Amino acid sequence: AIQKMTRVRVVDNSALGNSPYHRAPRCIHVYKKNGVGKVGDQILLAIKGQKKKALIVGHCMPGPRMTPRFDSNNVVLIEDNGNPVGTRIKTPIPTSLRKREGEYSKVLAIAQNFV
Amino acid sequence: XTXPFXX
Amino acid sequence: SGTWWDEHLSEENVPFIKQLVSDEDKAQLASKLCPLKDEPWPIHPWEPGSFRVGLIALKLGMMPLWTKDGQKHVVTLLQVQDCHVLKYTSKENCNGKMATLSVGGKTVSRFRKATSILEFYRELGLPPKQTVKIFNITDNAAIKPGTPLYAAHFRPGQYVDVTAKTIGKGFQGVMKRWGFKGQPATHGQTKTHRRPGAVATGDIGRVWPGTKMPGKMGNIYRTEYGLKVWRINTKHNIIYVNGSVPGHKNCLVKVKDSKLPAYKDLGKNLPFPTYFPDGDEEELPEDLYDENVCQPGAPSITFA
Amino acid sequence: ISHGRVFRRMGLGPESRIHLLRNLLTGLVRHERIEAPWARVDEMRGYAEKLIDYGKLGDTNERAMRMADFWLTEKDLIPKLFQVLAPRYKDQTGGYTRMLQIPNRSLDRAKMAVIEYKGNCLPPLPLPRRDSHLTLLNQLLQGLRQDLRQSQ
Amino acid sequence: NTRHIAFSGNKWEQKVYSSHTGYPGGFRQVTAAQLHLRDPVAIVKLAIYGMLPKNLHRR
Amino acid sequence: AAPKNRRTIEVNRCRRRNPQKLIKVKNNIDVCPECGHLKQKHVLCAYCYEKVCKETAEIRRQIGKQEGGPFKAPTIETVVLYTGETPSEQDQGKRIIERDRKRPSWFT
Amino acid sequence: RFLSPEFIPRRGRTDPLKFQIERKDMLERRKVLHIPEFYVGSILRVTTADPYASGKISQFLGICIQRSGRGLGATFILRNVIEGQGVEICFELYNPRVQEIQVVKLEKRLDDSLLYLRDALPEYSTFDVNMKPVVQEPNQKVPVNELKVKMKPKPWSKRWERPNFNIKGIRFDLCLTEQQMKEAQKWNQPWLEFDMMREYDTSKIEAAIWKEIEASKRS
RNA sequence: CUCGAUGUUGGAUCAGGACAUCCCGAUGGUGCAGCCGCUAUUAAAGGUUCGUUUGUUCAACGAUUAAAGUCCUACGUGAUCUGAGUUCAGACCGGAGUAAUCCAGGUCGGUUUCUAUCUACUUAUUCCUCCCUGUACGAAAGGACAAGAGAAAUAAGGCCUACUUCACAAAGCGCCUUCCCCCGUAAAUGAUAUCAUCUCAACUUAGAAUACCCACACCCACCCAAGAACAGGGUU
Ligand SMILES: CCN(CC)CCS(=O)(=O)[C@@H]1CCN2C(=O)c3coc(n3)CC(=O)C[C@H](O)/C=C(C)/C=C/CNC(=O)/C=C/[C@@H](C)[C@@H](C(C)C)OC(=O)[C@@H]12
Ligand SMILES: [Mg+2]
Ligand SMILES: [Mg+2]
Ligand SMILES: [Mg+2]
Ligand SMILES: [Mg+2]
Ligand SMILES: [Mg+2]
Ligand SMILES: [Mg+2]
Ligand SMILES: [Mg+2]
Ligand SMILES: [Mg+2]
Ligand SMILES: [Mg+2]
Ligand SMILES: [Mg+2]
Ligand SMILES: [Mg+2]
Ligand SMILES: [Mg+2]
Ligand SMILES: [Mg+2]
Ligand SMILES: [Mg+2]
Ligand SMILES: [Mg+2]
Ligand SMILES: [Mg+2]
Ligand SMILES: [Mg+2]
Ligand SMILES: [Mg+2]
Ligand SMILES: [Mg+2]
Ligand SMILES: [Mg+2]
Ligand SMILES: [Mg+2]
Ligand SMILES: [Mg+2]
Ligand SMILES: [Zn+2]
Repeated sequence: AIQKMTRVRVVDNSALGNSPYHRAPRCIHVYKKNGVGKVGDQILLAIKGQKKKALIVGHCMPGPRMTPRFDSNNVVLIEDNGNPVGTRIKTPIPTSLRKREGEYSKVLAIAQNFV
Repeated sequence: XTXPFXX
Repeated sequence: SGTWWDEHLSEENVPFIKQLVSDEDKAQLASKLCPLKDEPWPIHPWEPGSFRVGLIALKLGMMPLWTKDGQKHVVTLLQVQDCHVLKYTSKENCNGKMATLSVGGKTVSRFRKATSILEFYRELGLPPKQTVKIFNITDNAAIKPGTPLYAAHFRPGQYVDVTAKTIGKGFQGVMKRWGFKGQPATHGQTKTHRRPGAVATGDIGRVWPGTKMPGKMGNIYRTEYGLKVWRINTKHNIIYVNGSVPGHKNCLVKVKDSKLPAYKDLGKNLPFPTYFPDGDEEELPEDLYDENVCQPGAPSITFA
Repeated sequence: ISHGRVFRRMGLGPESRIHLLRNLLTGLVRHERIEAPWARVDEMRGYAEKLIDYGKLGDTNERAMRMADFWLTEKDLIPKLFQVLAPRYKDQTGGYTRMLQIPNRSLDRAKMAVIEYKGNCLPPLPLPRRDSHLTLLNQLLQGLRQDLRQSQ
Repeated sequence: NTRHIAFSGNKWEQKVYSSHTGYPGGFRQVTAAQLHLRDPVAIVKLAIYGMLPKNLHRR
Repeated sequence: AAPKNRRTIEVNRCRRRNPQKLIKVKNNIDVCPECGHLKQKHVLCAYCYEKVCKETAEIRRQIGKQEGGPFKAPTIETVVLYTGETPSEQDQGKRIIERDRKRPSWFT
Repeated sequence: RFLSPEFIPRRGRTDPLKFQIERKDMLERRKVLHIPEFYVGSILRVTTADPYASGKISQFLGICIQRSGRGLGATFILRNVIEGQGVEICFELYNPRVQEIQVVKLEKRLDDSLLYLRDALPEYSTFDVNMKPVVQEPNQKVPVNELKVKMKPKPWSKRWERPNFNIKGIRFDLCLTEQQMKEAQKWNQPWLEFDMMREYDTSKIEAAIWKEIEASKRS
């Protein structure tokens, strides 16, 4: 799944996110004891010569059976303590993110679609 | 003669 | 010289022998089905600290199971074909910490055995058995030989421990055996890709006993502890056990009550001897589940 | 390591092994007898049984025709097959070929075996005939057998 | 009555019987007290095994 | 790699004489009632197999010279006939071949 | 008649008692759940009871790519591209948290497995959720849409052009060159299909399965 | 000692050991209110990250973690590996020198042998989330420790019902199980020394087992989820 040195596409609508740049977003760290990153796990992402925390929406590996798989990876920006940068995410996201809504309440609120 | 043995 | 039976008889006589021995052993089993009509030993109730003789079963395969919360648990099916007791021993006769019983497993040909064990099985009254495993037990749980052990010896909501022989891989490399990192592939590695590399130091001048290196792996009696039962089916004498267990399919496995500190005292609600279906006021259902298992035929779950 | 592998490695590849046993089968089908190393005929026995099973379908089945065309290289034995061997075993469902171990090869000292379609023309083999019913033990066996029949 | 034997001094605490199983970390020492509690015969057994000569007749 | 001491004759003798290196004496032989020679249990009598093979080879020579070349395999059963025998009503339609000898004790 | 691809067991050896038990269990469940007949390439709509969702119910429509596994663990894959992004689900058709299945459309593709739709154009898998069930006559043959599919450029994941897959929906006449197809036919292994000891005859066990299904149904 | 040859640095694999403890454990003191910290005693069971340039060990830097410990093992380990430095034969530059040639000056490149004879050998922890709790403590600010519940990572041992690499089976990226403490101190009564004094005074307290294996000439031959051979299980 998501780990160090993985080209990710930011999905939310943010200037910092969708600003074109000669290098694509790349995961350089995951905040877990192991290097893999599953849904609902904070990671660290390099954009435009700086680095910010992020939260990965969905990975293209097969996790649990009926949990969704995405043909392309996804991730959304977020501040240190859970303040999302993007305003909304028109793309679908897993329902397994609102399980931890106690921490990602605003990220779940700014979403539209769910699968 | 070559560093080695025996390059 | 040494020979076998099939050679010194005729083709018209071979099926006769086959059907005769089959009838004989099946009649023995039918006769020993009911121990209460025989002379049973004194029965005692459960006490704290006491134990129960386990049994041995035959692994068929694996299956999924769902809870009421919808979460999954994989489960092994252990079958019990005959599983009769073979003998009893006294504490001061076996010179051990605790008394011991012996339980048999799979019924097999009476021809491919030794004369001593054949005589033992005859004087006991039953056919031969594949494995004859030993169970430590207090004296209060003394069970008579010639008694069948059915799947009702265990119940759901129960924790259990299972012992069996592992898969035989033969002589394998240090990597697959112990899980060493090995050596890289490219960058000039000359004939050193899966090697163990170093073994010991230079001053030691020797290799320590118990050092890891290639050898036979598997085909040893390994045990798993703390498993849990989800379902019992009686007519087939099969039991569920969570997770997985050692051994290949159709292998004989030993099963016993779990010995863990948390899973040791719960022995009052269960039969302290085995389950005797005869003599009971009622006959149990075909299958029986744990209360937190969605039963097939029930409606699909719908939270709130 | 292998557990449950039914095939065995024979030549320098899968193509090579199926070609080898194809030649063995093409030589066996016409002589309805052939001696060869034990393992080769062991694995080819099933191939031959399946081959006559698909030849039972007849000359009309394009599938079976293509299969026989592949398996037989002489192209003169598949009509022989459909017209002789399938009619020969039209009644039987199994036990089409007998396989018997024989002494080793002269110089190589390899274990060999002869395989032979049942109901051939050429002379039979010296098969192992089971001991006679007139023997002492067989007679005692028949004695208690008739005793049990009389009882029941 | 090897169980009811007595040392001179604090030997039960000061004396140590040491042995190496053969494996790394298999070096283990036990005081005479522990060794008596686990096996009352082993103390006198080892004492005699030491007094005796080191030939094959010792066994 | 290289040795360091010449291995002694007594240790070499123990090695090459241990029972693992010795030959197995096998109690798996008996006489064939037909020929009277000795044979392994599961193996056929070499003498009988040899004579059968000789007969098969000679009748193969005969059928080959009869067919007269390759790619002449017929699509019918075939039957052998020895001197002093007539074809049967059963095998009239089957191919027949002639042979200059008499029916042995074992072949039908 | 028609049999499901999960009642039949796998080539592996084991006691048929296992198969019998899992079969009677899935049939005791079939008495409740309908699992409307379908194939690969059919469009299915599924409703499931999820503990966290609006109303705790989840709807999903998608094309069936494959049906895998045997026994109770048997699953089917669904795929759908929405908002330009392609999602896939692996549904267990015996889980109790699935509420019901529905066949919006029933079709069969030339390719038994349709995992190449990942590299195919998104418009082939672009199916809307609001489309209603195409009602099919109660007793008719299965419609087989004989078509071919265009694909993304070569930078693929699975290398579909090889002959081991034995697939035909793709259009490699356009998607690649004569030279590349001639180079791909290198791996052609005719002895696979010409061999006769590897296949698995099913008539016996499928007949037994028909028997047991009829028995448990009428019982 | 070794020049009738004891093969280097760093790195890879494997790690063994000491404790002068980096983390986790238990205690005393504090210029310790609490969370934070400093020091000292005991504790070596267990663990001790990934990358950027550099040959690099070190060092600097980025992100982390409970931690990113010191050292010995022929500066452990080249009959297991690599050869990037150092570096024979070639060459350029700066300098020395008439020149040949040289510079612990740099710079590009530059073959790493062995069929094993003998000894030896070859089956449980930790972080995090929730109540404790905005509690005690603390002017406020700040802010727990215990007990309990849950979910995870690591290490070990196993498994194929999902999934995946695959397909009569083997494997992981997938699934299941994993239970004991540690001794330094703080306390009672009380004598030498009649108070007192935790006791190298007698005394009272906080203080491993269990589990696994277990019988035997039928045994030519065949099969095997057993296996290099031998061996082992089955042949009803
Ligand atoms: C920077 C040095 N590098 C690059 C040039 C050379 C690597 S080296 O150290 O291994 C080489 C061989 C041994 N040397 C010692 O200084 C040494 C120290 O202790 C010893 N030798 C004793 C032994 O090692 C015992 C062994 O039996 C000796 C062997 C196998 C020697 C074989 C022949 N090697 C030579 O003649 C080497 C001559 C030159 C190359 C020198 C100088 C450059 C320093 O290098 C060494 O001898 C070097
Ligand atoms: Mg920059
Ligand atoms: Mg590797
Ligand atoms: Mg080389
Ligand atoms: Mg190589
Ligand atoms: Mg070969
Ligand atoms: Mg790929
Ligand atoms: Mg010398
Ligand atoms: Mg030397
Ligand atoms: Mg210390
Ligand atoms: Mg500390
Ligand atoms: Mg060194
Ligand atoms: Mg070093
Ligand atoms: Mg060395
Ligand atoms: Mg080195
Ligand atoms: Mg180099
Ligand atoms: Mg260099
Ligand atoms: Mg210099
Ligand atoms: Mg080398
Ligand atoms: Mg070697
Ligand atoms: Mg892993
Ligand atoms: Mg006093
Ligand atoms: Mg006092
Ligand atoms: Zn003979």
